[PDB]
This record gives sequence, C-alpha cells and structure tokens, in this order.
Amino acid sequence: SSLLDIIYQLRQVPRWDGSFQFEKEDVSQHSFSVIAISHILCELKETLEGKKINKEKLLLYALYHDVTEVVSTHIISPVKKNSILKDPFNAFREQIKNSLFDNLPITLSDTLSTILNNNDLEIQEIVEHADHVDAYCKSCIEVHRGNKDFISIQRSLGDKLDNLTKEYPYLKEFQNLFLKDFPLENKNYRY
Amino acid sequence: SSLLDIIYQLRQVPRWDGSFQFEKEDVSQHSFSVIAISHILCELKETLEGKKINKEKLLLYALYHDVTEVVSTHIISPVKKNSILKDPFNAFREQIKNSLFDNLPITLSDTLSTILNNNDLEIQEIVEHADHVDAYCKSCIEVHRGNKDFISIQRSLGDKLDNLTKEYPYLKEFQNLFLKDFPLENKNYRY
Ligand SMILES: Nc1ncnc2c1ncn2[C@@H]1O[C@H](COP(=O)(O)O)[C@H]1CO
Ligand SMILES: Nc1ncnc2c1ncn2[C@@H]1O[C@H](COP(=O)(O)O)[C@H]1CO
Ligand SMILES: [Mg+2]
Ligand SMILES: [Mg+2]
Repeated sequence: SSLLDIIYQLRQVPRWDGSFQFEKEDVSQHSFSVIAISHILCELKETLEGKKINKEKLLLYALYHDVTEVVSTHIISPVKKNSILKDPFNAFREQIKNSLFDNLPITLSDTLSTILNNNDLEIQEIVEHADHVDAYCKSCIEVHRGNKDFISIQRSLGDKLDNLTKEYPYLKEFQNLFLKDFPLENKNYRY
Repeated sequence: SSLLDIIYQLRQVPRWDGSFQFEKEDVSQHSFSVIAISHILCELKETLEGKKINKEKLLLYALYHDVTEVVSTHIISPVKKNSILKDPFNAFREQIKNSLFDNLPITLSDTLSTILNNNDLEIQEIVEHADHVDAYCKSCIEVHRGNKDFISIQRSLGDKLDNLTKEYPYLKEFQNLFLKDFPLENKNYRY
C-alpha cells in the first residue's frame, strides 16, 4: 500500500507557489491547521445552529482533504479557479481519487473511499471554510513577519472572509474569537 | 484567546534536537502524521479486537497530543525519559495543561479541557503507539535520504516497535501493511 508513504509525501508538496515566503509551507502543515480549525468551527456551529455534527467524519474529511495533491501538486487558487481550468482540474482530482488507495485491505480501503467520496454537503462546506481561514491566517503571519508581498493576498482573502461572515454566523464568531488579533505579537502563554 | 495562535506556533517547535536532519521536522508536521496513523491503527484494532472506538475522541486527542510543547518545547525522549527528569517533566506538562486555554468561551474551553485531560486509557495508548510509529517512520526517511546518523536511531526505534508488535496485534498488522517497505523508493502512485 502507498497510504503511509502518501501521508509523509505531502511534506514535499509546497503551497503558495509564485509567492515569496519567509516560511515555506507544505500541505502537511496546512492540513494540521485545517483539522484544528475545522474542529473549532464545528463546535461553534453546533452551539449556534443547535445541532450535532458527526465529528469523526468531519475530522477525517479535513485530514485527507488535500491527499490528491500528492499527484496533482498544489495548484494555487488563482490558477485552479480560472474558468479555463476549473472544471478540468476537478475532473483530474476525481480521476486521482478513483486510483489513490488501490492496494489496501477492503475494510480499510472502503473506509478511505468513504472519506474521499463523502457526499455530506455540510462537512464539505465546513472544511472549505477552514481552508479559507487557514489561507488567511498564513497571509497574516507572513505580513506579520514583514512580508509586504503578502499584503495584497491578505487583503483579498480578508475581503472574502468578511463577505463569508455575513452569511455564516459560525464564521463570524470564529473571526471575533481569533482573527481580530492574529497572530499574537507577544506570546504570553509560553511563560 | 491563544488557541489559534498556539496551533500555528507549533510550527516553531522543532523535533530531533541534537540530531542532524536532512529535513527539519516540526510538531505540526509530526502531529498531522500521528493523526493519520492513529486513525489507521484504530481501524485495524477495531476489526481485530471486535470493537468500535470513539474516533472523534481519538482524533481530537491525537490532534492536541503535543500542544503543551508550545510551552515546554519538544524534549527528546532520551532526555525526557531519564529517571532524573521523567516525573518532573510530567508534572511540568500537567501545569501547562492546567493553564493553556485560559481565555475561551466555556462550551469551547470545556471541550478543550475534556480533550487534554481525557482519561480514556485506550485512546492514550493508541496515540502513544502512533507516536512511536511516526518516530520510526521519520528515522526511516532520514536513513533513506542517506543520513547515516539516523541508522542507530532507526535501529533503536525499530527494536522497540518489534517488541511492541509481539503484544499488540493491531501494531503487528500495521507493520505488515506499511512498515516493511518504507519509504517507497519509487513513487508510482504519482503517475
Ligand atoms: N491571492 C493569492 N495569491 C497567490 N496565491 C494564493 C492567493 N490566495 C490563495 N492562494 C493560494 O491558493 C491556495 C489556497 O487554495 P486551497 O484553498 O485550495 O488550499 C493558496 C496557497 O497556495
Ligand atoms: N534514539 C533517539 N535519539 C535521539 N532522539 C530521539 C531518539 N528517539 C526518539 N527521539 C526523539 O524523541 C522524540 C520522540 O518523543 P515523543 O514520542 O514524545 O514525541 C523523537 C523526536 O524528537
Ligand atoms: Mg486544504
Ligand atoms: Mg507526538
């Protein structure tokens, strides 16, 4: 099986191609953050919208969200979302999904196929929102480090986030809890 | 709240201090791998030992397993497990846990306290096993890159893993599925 190799190979898939970064980010670092953000968003949404989400399925979907990038590499969203490329790349992503875990024990292979092909629209939406939050957070950290090339990126992502918070109360709450002062300049909790 | 800052600050906590690495590893990369390994181990154990584990609680425990290292830094196990330091460092880790999420909404703060203070012995044990698997995997990748300084590390971790597989059938199955050929020299799944 290639499953464990793929989990570690995600460290070789860089994000933010075409942008200068003070800290290079790989898909594994990004995915760790997205799992944590997805969890927090889920807890806020459950309390706000009076429900219980299947957190096992959500966390697993966040965990493997970007696993197909071990084949596709990470195509930055200004490229991937071009009208010329949007639908072709989604078709490519589907071809990758269908071939990835080709050599597993069937109880395990079905569980992985279940995650990658999850048709739960709400779980898909939470992780998409988490992905946007994480990209915004990275842009905040780069600007904090002094990276002026990320100012316009932070502005674009922050504008979209602001528009999202008008339609999704759990995102507005997340923004109020964590994104108005991010990153923390003084790491008081270390001491 | 410091929660989101801490999630990203884990990228500044290096592992393997005192060892030459071809690839520097941080706690966020390691934690991503441990979440995935914990999931796989859980699925194997459920099928082998005829049970169902609360995977939400397991995945959350793996996700925040090392969060106190944002305060303690990552103390390598040959140091942390010295008889002089073993119990003091565990007491330190407990003091950190008690102070970490000091400024959260109570529904969220209780959920985080619930994770960090989880007294589920089986979940604790799965993640401890996942931690050992991940450390072994890292040592395999370093040796694969040509890092002779990791040969003795790989030998030590592999010896302990082998002894563990004699007592835990789900670990023996994991080893048979993934660890006999790791990492993959030819990344066929990319093509
Ligand atoms: N304004 C921007 N300029 C350049 N790259 C950007 C960007 N906004 C996002 N990215 C990159 O696209 C990735 C996000 O895509 P996903 O949500 O699919 O992970 C980001 C990191 O490469
Ligand atoms: N033989 C060895 N020589 C040096 N560092 C080692 C080691 N074995 C493990 N480490 C490091 O200790 C960490 C593992 O500890 P945890 O399980 O608590 O994460 C490893 C990476 O720093
Ligand atoms: Mg993502
Ligand atoms: Mg760990």
